Parts: sequence; C-alpha cells; structure tokens
Amino acid sequence: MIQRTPKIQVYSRHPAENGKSNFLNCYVSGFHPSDIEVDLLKNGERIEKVEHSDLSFSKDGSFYLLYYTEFTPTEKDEYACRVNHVTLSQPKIVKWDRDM
Repeated sequence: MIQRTPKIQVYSRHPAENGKSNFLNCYVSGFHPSDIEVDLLKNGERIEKVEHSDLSFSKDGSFYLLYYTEFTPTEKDEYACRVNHVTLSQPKIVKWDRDM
C-alpha cells in the first residue's frame, strides 16, 4: 500500500527561441493510479490539442507518459503543465524549465 506521485520533468524539446515554435515535453512519470488529469496550459489558456504518447511500463508499475504541445514562445511568455492526479488533487501549476 503506497501511492506513487507524478514526477514532473517539464523541459524544452527545442531551444526556447523568441518568436519561433517549440514543443513542450511534460514527461510525467510514475502516476499510480493511471487516472491522471494532465490538462496542460499556455499563458493561462487551455490547449485543446493534447498529444499523448503511451501508458508505458518503465519497470512494471510506473507509467512514463509524455504530454506534448507545440507552443509559440513570444518573449514575456509563461507556459505551464497542469498536474492534477488522485494523489495531488489540487491544481499543481508546474513552471516550464525554459532556463535549461
């Protein structure tokens, strides 16, 4: 009896170049149970095109699922992955690691 929390790994796929498209990699690993709500956002708005990989087993019971958009960073931007889950419940606004 132990509930595994989603480990946040919200990194830049492409380099964070001003006024040029960039894919987010909200790589959410180890969410038990599988019933997660990764409702990722852009500058406050909701992304009605959540592209999702596979609920894949890292080592039989740890789900490494990528939730990737393609956002257009301007300059004074602020993208964020929304990580709600049965463990967390609350709106956990992850701050995208562009400074990486």
